[PDB]
Amino acid sequence: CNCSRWARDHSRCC
Repeated sequence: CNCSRWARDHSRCC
């Protein structure tokens, strides 16, 4: 997932 540091979106799948 887009588990980047600035994960603003709902895709916080980390």
